Amino acid sequence: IDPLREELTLESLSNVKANSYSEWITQPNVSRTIARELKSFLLEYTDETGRSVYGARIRTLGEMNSESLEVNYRHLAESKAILALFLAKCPEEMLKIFDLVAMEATELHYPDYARIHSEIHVRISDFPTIYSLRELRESNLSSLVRVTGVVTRRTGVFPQLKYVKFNCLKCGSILGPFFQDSNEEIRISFCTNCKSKGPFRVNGEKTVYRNYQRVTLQEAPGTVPPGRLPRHREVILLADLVDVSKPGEEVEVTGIYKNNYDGNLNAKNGFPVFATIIEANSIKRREGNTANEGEEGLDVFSWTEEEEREFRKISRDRGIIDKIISSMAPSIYGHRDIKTAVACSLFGGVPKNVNGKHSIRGDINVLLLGDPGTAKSQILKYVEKTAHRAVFATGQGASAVGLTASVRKDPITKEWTLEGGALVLADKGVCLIDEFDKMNDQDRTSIHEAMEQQSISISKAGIVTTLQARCSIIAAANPNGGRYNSTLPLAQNVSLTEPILSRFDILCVVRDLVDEEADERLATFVVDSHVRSHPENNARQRRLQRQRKKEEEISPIPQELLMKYIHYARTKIYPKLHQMDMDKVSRVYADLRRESISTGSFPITVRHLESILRIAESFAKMRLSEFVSSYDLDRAIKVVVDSFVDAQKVSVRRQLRRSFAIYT
Amino acid sequence: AADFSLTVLRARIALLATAIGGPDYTSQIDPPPYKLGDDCLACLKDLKRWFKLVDDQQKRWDVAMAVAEYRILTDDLLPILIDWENKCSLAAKLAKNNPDHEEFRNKAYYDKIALNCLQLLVLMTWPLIVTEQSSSNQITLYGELKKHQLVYKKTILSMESGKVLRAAIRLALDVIKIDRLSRTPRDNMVLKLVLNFFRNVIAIEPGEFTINTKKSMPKKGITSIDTLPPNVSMDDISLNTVISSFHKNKVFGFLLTLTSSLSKEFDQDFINIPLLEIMFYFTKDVNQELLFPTSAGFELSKLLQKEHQMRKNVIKHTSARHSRFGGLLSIQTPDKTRLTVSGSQALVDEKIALQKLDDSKKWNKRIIKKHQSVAAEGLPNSLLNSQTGKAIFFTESNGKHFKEFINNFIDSGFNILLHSVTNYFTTEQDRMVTLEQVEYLLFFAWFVKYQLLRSKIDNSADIKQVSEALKEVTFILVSSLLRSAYDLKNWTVTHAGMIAFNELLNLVSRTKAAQEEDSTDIEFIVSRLFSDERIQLLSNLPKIGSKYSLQFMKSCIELTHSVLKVLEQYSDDKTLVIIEVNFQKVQANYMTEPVIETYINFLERFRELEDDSIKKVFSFFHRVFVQAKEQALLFRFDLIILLREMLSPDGLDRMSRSRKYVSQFSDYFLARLKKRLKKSPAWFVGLLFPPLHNSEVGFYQRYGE
Amino acid sequence: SDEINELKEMVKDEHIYDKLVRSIAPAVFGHEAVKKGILLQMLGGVHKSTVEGIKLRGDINICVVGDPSTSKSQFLKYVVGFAPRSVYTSGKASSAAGLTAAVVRDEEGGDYTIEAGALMLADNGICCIDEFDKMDISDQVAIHEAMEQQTISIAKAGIHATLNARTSILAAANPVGGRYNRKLSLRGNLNMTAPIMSRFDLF
DNA sequence: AGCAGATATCACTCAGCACGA
DNA sequence: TCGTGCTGAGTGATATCTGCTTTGGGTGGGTGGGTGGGTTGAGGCAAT
Ligand SMILES: Nc1ncnc2c1ncn2[C@@H]1O[C@H](COP(=O)(O)OP(=O)(O)OP(=O)(O)O)[C@@H](O)[C@H]1O
Ligand SMILES: Nc1ncnc2c1ncn2[C@@H]1O[C@H](COP(=O)(O)OP(=O)(O)O)[C@@H](O)[C@H]1O
Ligand SMILES: [Mg+2]
Ligand SMILES: [Mg+2]
Ligand SMILES: [Zn+2]
Repeated sequence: IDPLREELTLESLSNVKANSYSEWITQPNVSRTIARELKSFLLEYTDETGRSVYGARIRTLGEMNSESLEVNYRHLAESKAILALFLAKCPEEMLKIFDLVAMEATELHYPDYARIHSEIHVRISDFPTIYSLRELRESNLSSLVRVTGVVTRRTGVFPQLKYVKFNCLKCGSILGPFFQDSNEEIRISFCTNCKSKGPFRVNGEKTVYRNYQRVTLQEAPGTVPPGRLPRHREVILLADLVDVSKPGEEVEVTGIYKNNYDGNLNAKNGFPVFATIIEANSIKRREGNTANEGEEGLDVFSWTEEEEREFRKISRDRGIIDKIISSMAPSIYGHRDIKTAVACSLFGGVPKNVNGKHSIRGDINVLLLGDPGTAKSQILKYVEKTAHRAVFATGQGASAVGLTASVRKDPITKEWTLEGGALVLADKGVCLIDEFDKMNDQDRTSIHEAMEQQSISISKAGIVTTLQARCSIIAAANPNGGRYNSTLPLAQNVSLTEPILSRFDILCVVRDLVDEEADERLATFVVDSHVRSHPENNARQRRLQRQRKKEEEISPIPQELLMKYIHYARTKIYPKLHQMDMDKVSRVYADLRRESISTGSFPITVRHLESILRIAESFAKMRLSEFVSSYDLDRAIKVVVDSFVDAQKVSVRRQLRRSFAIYT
Repeated sequence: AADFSLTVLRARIALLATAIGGPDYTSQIDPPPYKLGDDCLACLKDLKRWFKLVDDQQKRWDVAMAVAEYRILTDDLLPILIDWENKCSLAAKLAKNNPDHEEFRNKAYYDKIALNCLQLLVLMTWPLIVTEQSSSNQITLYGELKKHQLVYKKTILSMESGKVLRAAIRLALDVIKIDRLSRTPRDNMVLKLVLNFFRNVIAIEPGEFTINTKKSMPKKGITSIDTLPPNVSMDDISLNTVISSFHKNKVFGFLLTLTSSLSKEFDQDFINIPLLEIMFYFTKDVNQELLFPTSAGFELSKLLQKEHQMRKNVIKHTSARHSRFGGLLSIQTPDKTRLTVSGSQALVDEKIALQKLDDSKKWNKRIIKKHQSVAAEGLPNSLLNSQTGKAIFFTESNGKHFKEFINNFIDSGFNILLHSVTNYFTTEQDRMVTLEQVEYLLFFAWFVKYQLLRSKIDNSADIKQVSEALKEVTFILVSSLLRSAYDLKNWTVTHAGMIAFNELLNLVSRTKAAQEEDSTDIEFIVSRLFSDERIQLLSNLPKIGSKYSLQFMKSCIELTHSVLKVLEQYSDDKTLVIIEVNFQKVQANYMTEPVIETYINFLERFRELEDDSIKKVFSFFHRVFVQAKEQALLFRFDLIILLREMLSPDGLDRMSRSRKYVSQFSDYFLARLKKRLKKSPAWFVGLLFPPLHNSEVGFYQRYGE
Repeated sequence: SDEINELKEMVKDEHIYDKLVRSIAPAVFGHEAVKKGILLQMLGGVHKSTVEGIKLRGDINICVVGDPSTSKSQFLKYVVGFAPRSVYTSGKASSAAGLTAAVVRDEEGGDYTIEAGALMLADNGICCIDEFDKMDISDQVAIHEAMEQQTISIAKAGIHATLNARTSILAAANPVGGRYNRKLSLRGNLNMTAPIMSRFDLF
């Protein structure tokens, strides 16, 4: 038997006989044992359900033509503790072996996958320990670390030489290709054959290129101590990792802590100090996901095939829309009109492009004009948590170019450049503007183009460009005087102008009135919620079970399942209108215009007919239906008419409600 | 081919290492206990077979490197031995509680595994020697294997406070449990194995820094000479740690028991040489003066004062103003020519001006030094090459333990050990290699000198414990060794014999001081040892000393001093017959230009010597100048320059008796030189040059008449 | 061990609650009502979070109104030097930061940077504001979110962040007129609007 | 033009022996 | 054991050739840095 082909066992693998972990892993027999154990873990691991998680993951990976297999660290730790320890201590060689064993499990399912992607990368999802850029020390060198920060700066994607080939200047012999480290340059000093002190011209008949990118990771403002300067690190993103993190975002970086010799560093400091970097292994978008940190996986909004089947099963239910509405902010007692609007905005409409000449917005904007203590900021926070991409801004905390896009001079290239804003960051998402009425006029006026054209136009310092802002806006405002005056028209209760008001699809007026029954019910619900949330009131499985039991009381649908459902519906569902009552909608629009002719009333234009259609599309989308039904159109008509009626005065509200009773 | 075979060898030895065994983590008891594998004994036997069939017969050392790479020793053999020793200790405690109580199964198998482990330990710890015929592979792996040996020694002395020493002691006591007649050759082999293990543990030490000389050394030069491994410090492998471990594990008691019953209840053939080697390696690097000296604070204050005086003397050479002050001096020669010097001290002083003039010169005359690597001859580092003054810094408790052990050995079995070794070696003289000669001579010299010093300090313990040195068998053995070493031009054995002879002469002088009537039998020895050939040899030694290392010089000097001392004392006391001894003839024999040259050379290095060496040198000079009236010898310029250096304020401390000797000699020498110069102006010229050898004028030069 | 015995002795006292009120700011004379408010603010309330990431405030805000030379400042001074985390400031803040956060850009190349404010610096502590009735317009609007949502949201050129402001505000204000007019209601005597007035737990 | 590294060709020291003294 | 060469290869050493690079300025770059210099004018932004 060839000794190089013999293998040890797991308990013998635990016992280390080398001077270092890397030397132990690199040994032939140990490497074979590790590869065999990793393959066994990938093939045989089962979850609580009992199905192979990684088999389905590999199937999905092959279906989408991707080159990254996500492996949860906890699964490996429970299944194989020693392998998890090796991965934590020696990420490099362990990751190499893991990558090899993954293209043999992918190839197991798709035999000819090598013709699509040559190699497959393994990405670690949930490293148990999280560090700050301040906490990094020398003891973390050459070991896997998990850090969080802000992407301050970014480079363009460059092709980097995977393998470097050298040829002697003198002799002319061409040395074999050598592995290019991501961190620092590879050079040949001593020639095997020539033995020449002289340098080698670097030449190669054929070279394989690799995607390369570098970012400047900075401590997030939230985590840095107040009033202290942030610390930063340089993160290197290799192939398949490029462009995943965009400047200004908050991310969690899983990578290898590496050091290298820097001459200028030494020169400047006067001590033998080594530069440090991070080799990114995995990136998780933490932006707007502070309250979602309790979940697992690189993306909490992604779904599996079984979850898709569950989504279909849920959608087939008749009362899906009612459950979805009831599940919006379960801790808020009532306001079933502010929950319906929020759900409609979250799901959104279908943008349309007629013959390539006419562009129609497909997003829904909502405005909350109400009393001081009617749970508006909490609703905005919930929307931020649930939405896939959300941005939160305050009244005076937002500038006219902090929203939209701004122009700066690039520190490196000394040239004018373009930066994104709130709107940009909220592309295909939601922008939340609390304290809308306290906004500066200038600031307010900025969003006019963005809210309808879904685009940002910039003409500054020789920069002539148009961006994409396909973001919905939900805003909370306080009526003039600090309290709504139901006697006066809507226009006199707020300082907003006709265009901005017209740009809002749904208006939700919130009134605080003293009523014995309403006060009793609201107080009872608030007290019950406060008692429910008291901190005092397997171990992980037990915690999840008790959390699920607590959630079941107030929400018919799990919150995480709800977020996944919303993301799936937005991504994969585009309803269309083919059968609909033209006369009904036309008459509703005409009646709305006739009733809105009154001075000081809520503005009505074609925008609101389009908003009726958009809300019908959104209601159809809530059921994962490919076609808008008559019921959805009726519901949208009822919503719009109810909002319009509620926006009126006390004196004429009864007459308006009696007149419009047919549609509602 | 070779690289692939190396890879296969490493893989197979790694598999063997992983198959030997390891700790059992299943048990909840912590720290976990070591568990033996299914084929532990077979694995050890296979490892020994690999050692025999690859390391030796094929003249390579790849097996040892492979074994060291995978930590077979520090992780498998030492834990196995320690666990077995602990099991035996528990069994002994149980027997104490109840002799019939037993807690052992497969005792034979455990003993077999322990014995094989000890054998493999001895194999791995055996001294490494590089010869001229050693293969390229052996030459290339010398340093790495020496570093691995250092790691092995550190682990042996540290792990569990060194319980493997107790395991080896138990293995030896197992053999001791059976009578001498009942002792089979296997038992004697086990005893020799244990003694060799102890000798190897003591012997190991850092190697040399070998550098290729093909190319003249670069402009960068030598950075540092470090042979230590990464995580090993000199504190772990020093003799202090060895003494601590031996005292803790009662190794000293076992060795004393073996050496006290030597040649009575044991077979001496197996045990005599290992004991001698053990003791030589014990006492090779130890200076006996240190053993007979808070006091540390007092010595620190004295040393600080000494450094303060040195700095004060240095201060006169430093300018009060900064360097760029820019003072220029012009000094007028006896002829009207002006030389330029820079520095405030130049303006304020003249001697400083001439010293700077000298110092500023760029041209250097080549100095060629004949350096011999000790590793070339296979010898270990010892007093022969160790720099003078190199002191082993013992702790108080460790020093007390070492002194007690040496005293007990000298009072118990030094006589018998010396007798047995001398008999065995004189029976087998020709088969001696250089190492054995140096070892025997150094051991004899060290122990004799230590006993002399202790007798001086303490009136109880006396010369009768080392009286076996006087006996003629040992004396003739030493004389033959030294004479043969001289004749064959083996300078290291020459040096060892020199040291041994110096100690023997000091001993005989003390015995004569003891009692004359009882020392008639030693007058016999004195007559025998001062044979004309021997006289000649002893005289020749100094003449050649100048060519070799400093230590050679010092030994030459000391032996000369002892020879003259005994000669003068025994000529004054009585008459001597070898051929009657004419002390004046010998004296005259001692008076030539090479001797003086040697002396001068030795004295040039006066900043490292003690006061005793200077005292001996100047006693010799007094003999030359006054007693012999051979003054022409000393009318040289090397002596004048060196004496200026000695008497200068920066040279020697004012508060010193050495300076007193130097000042007295300088006064006498200057007086006589002035008288001679007043007589003969020619001597001004003469000073510069070696003596003339002309029948006509030679006498005139030499004696002035 | 000795400290534990003292701790158990204190809780064993029947009149413990009264003594703590009387042991707050002993320099001040005859203001037990204000002392009880300060003691409760230091203890605070339990911070709770619902099952969908909605946070419920657990900090107590106190506003003290009084005529000039009534020991209003003395109460703030004692709290500053006693509580673990605390900051002393005034509504008319000198710094460009003010109560809340502000953005400053090193001139040229260097990008916009966040400068901490009074509320930021006192995170997880108590921020004492000497003159609440003189805060800047910017701060007045800005402080809406800090007192309830416990966060500061900024969206300026090239920088956007949410800043933790989990603090308890202990503010001192003067009557809108020269002295407190007993005839008018508390709302009339104060320049504060209805929204801010609701965010204060005690007056 | 000046400076730092390197090659290669230039001597000098200890080495030792034959004659005779 | 001195004197006088003759032999001698080893161990130097010093007299002697082979390749950068520079100033400063974009006729070396922005994966050399901006605390090693240049650097006044226009432009956009926030606090005011
Ligand atoms: N009840 C009191 N007990 C002790 N000292 C008091 C009391 N009331 C007022 N003082 C004294 O009033 C002096 C001035 O009052 P303080 O500095 O506390 O602020 P204030 O004048 O009340 O407030 P502001 O600066 O807002 O007008 C303090 O030095 C304090 O000694
Ligand atoms: N309908 C409601 N159901 C449950 N809690 C409510 C309701 N209305 C108000 N609250 C509570 O009162 C507080 C209202 O503060 P908030 O809504 O942030 O102020 P604003 O309405 O000015 O944004 C919240 O902490 C919330 O818990
Ligand atoms: Mg609000
Ligand atoms: Mg005050
Ligand atoms: Zn080559």
